[PDB]
Amino acid sequence: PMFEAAYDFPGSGSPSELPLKKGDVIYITREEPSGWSLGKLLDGSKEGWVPTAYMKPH
Repeated sequence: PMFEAAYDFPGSGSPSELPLKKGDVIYITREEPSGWSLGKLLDGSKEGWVPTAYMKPH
């Protein structure tokens, strides 16, 4: 399903993370027991880890 970022997430921890601005709608495919979710931009141009807690239903 699709989810929208509720908070900015610069994603500076690693290159495997997906930077988001508040307002960005993305696909989420998996939510992990680490507290991280795997997201993908709607145009398929990038994917990466985002904090599950930042993402609200869209």
